[PDB]
Amino acid sequence: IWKFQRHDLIEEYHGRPAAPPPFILLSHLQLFIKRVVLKRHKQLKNKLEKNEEAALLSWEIYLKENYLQNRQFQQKQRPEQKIED
Amino acid sequence: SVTGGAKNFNMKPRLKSIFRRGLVKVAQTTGAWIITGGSHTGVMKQVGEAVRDFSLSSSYKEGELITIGVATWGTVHRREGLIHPTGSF
Repeated sequence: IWKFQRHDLIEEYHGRPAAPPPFILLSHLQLFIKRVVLKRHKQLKNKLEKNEEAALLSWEIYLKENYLQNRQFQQKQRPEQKIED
Repeated sequence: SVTGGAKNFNMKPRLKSIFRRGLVKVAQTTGAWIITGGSHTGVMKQVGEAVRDFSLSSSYKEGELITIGVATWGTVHRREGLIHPTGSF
């Protein structure tokens, strides 16, 4: 439960500007004037290159079939399976 | 040395499964030399694909399953670009 609880704190501090709060007004002014005139950070959510994503998904779909054989093979070693055979 | 049908080749999925694991598994351990016809069609395409994805999935492993293809010089499509009189390095 603690390890699951760990994440959102790191999230909230990752999003926060760097100043201690007597100087956080220096951060608030620039962001407020940038949102006055007219997006996550790219370390937690990024839209990859299409050409890159094709290679990544092909690597993934390779690895799945390597998982499945070990899954069904160790499923063949339960004793109820042996009695049925 | 694997040989098969080039232009008009059809296979059931069970036959396809052996190329992915049986040929690659017995090629990759012994340090084989897969020699085949050099063509993009049919069975040679199946060997060409099934040896490529192993090299990607190897995760920067040392060594590559070396593959040598032999085809006739006559039935090549764009070979006029290949003839360079000097050493085409």
